[PDB]
Amino acid sequence: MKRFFNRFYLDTGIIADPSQRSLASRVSAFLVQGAVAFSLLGTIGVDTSPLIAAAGVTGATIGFACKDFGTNFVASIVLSGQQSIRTGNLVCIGTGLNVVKGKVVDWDTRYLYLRSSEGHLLHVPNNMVLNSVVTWE
Amino acid sequence: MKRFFNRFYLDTGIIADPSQRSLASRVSAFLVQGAVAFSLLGTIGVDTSPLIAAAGVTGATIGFACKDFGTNFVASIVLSGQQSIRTGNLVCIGTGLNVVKGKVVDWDTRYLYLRSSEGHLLHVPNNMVLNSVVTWE
Amino acid sequence: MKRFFNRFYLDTGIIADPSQRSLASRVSAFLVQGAVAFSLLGTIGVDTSPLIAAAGVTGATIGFACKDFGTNFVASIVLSGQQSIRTGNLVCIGTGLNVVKGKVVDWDTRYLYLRSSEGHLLHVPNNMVLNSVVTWE
Amino acid sequence: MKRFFNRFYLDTGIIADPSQRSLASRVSAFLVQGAVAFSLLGTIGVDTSPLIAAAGVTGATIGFACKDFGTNFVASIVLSGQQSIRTGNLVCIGTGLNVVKGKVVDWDTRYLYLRSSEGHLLHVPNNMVLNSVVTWE
Amino acid sequence: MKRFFNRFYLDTGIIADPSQRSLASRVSAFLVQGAVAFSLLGTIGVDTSPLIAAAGVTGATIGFACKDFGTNFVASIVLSGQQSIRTGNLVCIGTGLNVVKGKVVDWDTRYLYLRSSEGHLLHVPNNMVLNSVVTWE
Amino acid sequence: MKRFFNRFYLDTGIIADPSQRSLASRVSAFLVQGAVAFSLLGTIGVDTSPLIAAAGVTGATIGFACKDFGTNFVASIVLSGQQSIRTGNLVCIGTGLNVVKGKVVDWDTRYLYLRSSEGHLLHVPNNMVLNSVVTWE
Amino acid sequence: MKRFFNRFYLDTGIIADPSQRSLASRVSAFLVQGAVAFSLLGTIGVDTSPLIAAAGVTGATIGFACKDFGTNFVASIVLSGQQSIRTGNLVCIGTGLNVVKGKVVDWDTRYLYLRSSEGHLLHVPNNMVLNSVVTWE
Repeated sequence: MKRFFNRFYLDTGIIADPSQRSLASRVSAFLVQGAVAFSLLGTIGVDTSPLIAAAGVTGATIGFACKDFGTNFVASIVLSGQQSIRTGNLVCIGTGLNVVKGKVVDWDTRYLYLRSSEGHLLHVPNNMVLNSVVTWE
Repeated sequence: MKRFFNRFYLDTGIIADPSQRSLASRVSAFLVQGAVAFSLLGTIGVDTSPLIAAAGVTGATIGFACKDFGTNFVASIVLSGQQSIRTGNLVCIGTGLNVVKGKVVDWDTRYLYLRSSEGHLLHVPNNMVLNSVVTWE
Repeated sequence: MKRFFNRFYLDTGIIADPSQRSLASRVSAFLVQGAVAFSLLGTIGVDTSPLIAAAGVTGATIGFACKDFGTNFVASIVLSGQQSIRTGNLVCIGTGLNVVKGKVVDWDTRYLYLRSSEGHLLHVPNNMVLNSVVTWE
Repeated sequence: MKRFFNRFYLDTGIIADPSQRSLASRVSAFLVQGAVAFSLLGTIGVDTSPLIAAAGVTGATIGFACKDFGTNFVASIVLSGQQSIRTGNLVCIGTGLNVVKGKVVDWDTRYLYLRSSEGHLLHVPNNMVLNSVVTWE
Repeated sequence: MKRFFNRFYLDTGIIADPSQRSLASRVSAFLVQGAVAFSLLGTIGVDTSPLIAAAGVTGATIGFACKDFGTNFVASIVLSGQQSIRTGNLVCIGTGLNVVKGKVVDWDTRYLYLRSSEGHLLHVPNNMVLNSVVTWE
Repeated sequence: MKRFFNRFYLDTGIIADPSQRSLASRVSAFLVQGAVAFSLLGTIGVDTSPLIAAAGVTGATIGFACKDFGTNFVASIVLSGQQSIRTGNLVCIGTGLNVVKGKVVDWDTRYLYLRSSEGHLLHVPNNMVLNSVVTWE
Repeated sequence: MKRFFNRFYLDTGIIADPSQRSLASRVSAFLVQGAVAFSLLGTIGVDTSPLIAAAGVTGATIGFACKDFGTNFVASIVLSGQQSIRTGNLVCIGTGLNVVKGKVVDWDTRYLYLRSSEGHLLHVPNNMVLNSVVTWE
C-alpha cells in the first residue's frame, strides 16, 4: 500500500519531495489499513462507535492544528506553473504599508524566497502570496 | 461516467479549461464510483461506518485546505459576464490605501490581470475583486 | 416540480430574474427528486449511508464555496424596499478612509451602482451595504 | 397552527410588525407540519435519512446565508428598552475614526436612524450599535 | 420545574434579575419537558429523528443568532467581583486610538457605564471589557 | 466522585484555587453521574436520542459562550513557569501603537497585572499575553 | 502502552522534551484504554451513546480551548530545520509598524527568543513566525 500511495503521489504531482512523499505514503497506508481493520472488526459484531468517535476527534484536532501548514502546502501546489513567479523575476507582493519587494531566488513548499535591494532574504508564506496583489515588473 | 461528467461541466459552463474539466470529471467519477461501491458493500452486511468516517474526515480536511482555491474559482465563475471587467477597461479596485489601479489585459480563473501606468502587471485575486468596491472609469 | 418551484419563487419574490428563477427551479427539482429516490432506495433495504455522506460532503463544500455569493444575494433580498436606496438618491457608504460617495443609478442582485462626482461607476457589494453606515443626503 | 404561532410571537414580543409576524408564523407552521409528516412517514417504515439530510443541509445553508439579518434582528430585540436610545437623544457610536454622530429620530428592526448636524440621515446597523461604545450626551 | 430552575439560578448566581430569572426558568422548564416528551414518544416506537433534527437546527440557529448577547452575559458573570470595576473608580479601557476614559457609575448585565470628564455617559460592552487592557488609576 | 475530581485537579495542577477546584469538581461529578444515568436508562430500552441531543446542544451553547473565559484560563495554565513573567520583572507586551508597558506585580488566572511608570494598574488578559510579542528588559 | 507511545513520540520527533513526551504518552494511553473499554462495554449490550456524546463534547471543548497552544506547538514542529532560524542569525519578523528586530539566541516550543540592539529579550510566538514575512540579513 505504501508503494501504491507513493506512486500515486508521484504521478499526481501533489508531493514532489521524496522524503515528504514517503512520509505521506506511510501515513495514508496506516490510515487505510486502520479503517479496513475497524470495518472488519465491526462486521463480526464488535461495537466500533467509541473507536470511531475517538479516531474522528483526534483526526479533527490534528487537522485543525495543522491548518496553516496545510494551507501553505495547498498554496504551493496551486501557485505552480505561474509565469509571474520565476527565478530572476522581480515581483512585489502586498498593497499599502504591508508590502514586500524583491527578486525571486528560490521556491519552496512553505516559503517564497526573494532577494531585496540590500541583499536580505525574504521568506513570504505561500498563503500570503495566494491572497495578495502580486506586482510583476 | 467520466464522459458524462465532462459533458455536464461543459454544458453548465462551470469549468471551461479542457484540462481542468478532464481532471474534475475524473475526480467526480472516482467519487461516485466509490460511493456506489461502499453502498453495495454495506448492503450485504459489511460494516461501513469506519470507512465512511475516514472518507468524510479526509474529504473535510481536503476541502478546508483548498478553501482559498475554491473561493477564487467560485468568484471567477460569478464575475463572468460583467460589463465592468472587460479587456481594455480601466478599473480601480479597493478603497483607501489598499487600492489597485490599472487596465484589464487578461482574465483568468485565479487572477485578474491589470496593466498599471508604469507597465507592471497586477495579479488581483478574484475573491478580492468580489468583496471590494470596483471603480470603472 | 420545476414549474411548482418557479411559481413559488415568483410568488415569494426571492428571485425576480427569470433566468435565475429557472436555474434555481431546476436545481431544487433535481435535489428533491434525488432525495425522494434515495429514500425510496433505502426503504427496500439498500444501504444509503455512503450516498448520504458523499452528497452531504459535496453540498457542504459547494455551499461553503458560494458563501460570498449567497450572502450578497441575501443582502440584495433584504435591502429591497429601502427609501434610502433609490434611483437618483445621493448616498454615502462607510465611515473613515473606507468611504464611498456617489448617486444611485442602478440596483442589482450582486452590486449597488453609484455615480461619483467625476462620473466613475462604483460597484458596492450588497453585503458591504448591509454591514455599514449608510449616509443619505 | 399559524394563529397559534402568531399569538405566541405577539405575546413574547419577538416580532412586532404584523407582516413579519404573519410571515414568520407561516414559516414556523410549515416547518412544524413538515417535521410531523416526516416523523409519521418514518414511523410506518419509510426511510427518512435522505430527507432529513437534505432538509438539514438546506436549512443550514439558508441560516448561514441569513446570518447578518438574524444578528441585526436579535440586536434590535435586545436593544429594546434602553434609555440611551430614545427619540430626540443625541448619541455617539464608535471610537476612533470610525465614529458616528447624530440625534436619534426613528428606530427600526434593521437600522438605527440618526440625524447629523448637517441634516444627513445616518443608518447605523443594530449589530454595530450592540458591539460598540455608545456615547450619550 | 419552573420553581426548581428559578431556585437553582438564584443559588448559583448566574442570573440575579428576577424577571430574567423567571424567563430563563420558564424556557429551561419548557426545554426539559419537551425533551422528556420526545424521549417518551420515541420509547413506544414513534420515529423521532425528524423532530430531533428540526429542534436541533432551530436551536443552533437561535444560539448562533444570540451569540453576542450570550457572550456579553457571560462576560458580565465573569467580571463580577473585580476590584478594578467598582463604583467611583476611574478606569481606562483599550489601547491606542480605540480608548475609553471615564469613571464607573453603574454596572449592568449588558453594558458598563462610565462618566466622562465632560459628563457623557459611556456604554462599554462587557465583552469589550473582557478582551481589553483595563487601566485603573 | 467530587473528592476524586478534586484530588485529580490538585495533582494535575490545572486548578489551584480551592473554590474553583471545588466548583469544577462538583460540575464534573454531576456530568459524569448524568452520563452514567443516561447510559443505564438507555440500556433497558428507554430512548435516549432526544435527551442526548438536548444535552449536547446546551453544552455546545454554554461552551461557545464561555470561549473567552476558557481561553484565558488555558493561557494562564500554559504561561505558568515562564522566567519572563515574574514579580518585579519589567515587561512590555505588544508591538506598534497597541503596546503595554509596566512592571509585573501580581499574577492571576484571568489577568496579568502590571504597574506603569505613573502607577496605574494594568490588567492584560492572559490570552493577549499568549498571542503577542513579550519584551523583557 | 505508555512505553509504546513514548517510543513512538521519540522516533517521530513530534515531542523532544522528556517531560512533555511522558505526559503525552500518559494522556494517549489513557485515551486508548478508555476507547477500548467503551467498545468492550458496548459490545455486550450496554448503551454507549451518552458516554460517547459526553466524551466527545468534553474533548471538543478542551481542544478548542487549547487551540493557541496546539497551533504554537505545530508551528514549532514545522519550523524545525530552517536555515533562517539559527543561533546567532539576525532576523526580522513582520512588515510595517508590527515589526520585530533582533538576533536569535534560543529556540523553544512556544516562543522564539531574539536579542534586540538594546539587549531586551523578545518572545515571538511560533505561530506569528509561521504566518509572517521573515527577513534574514
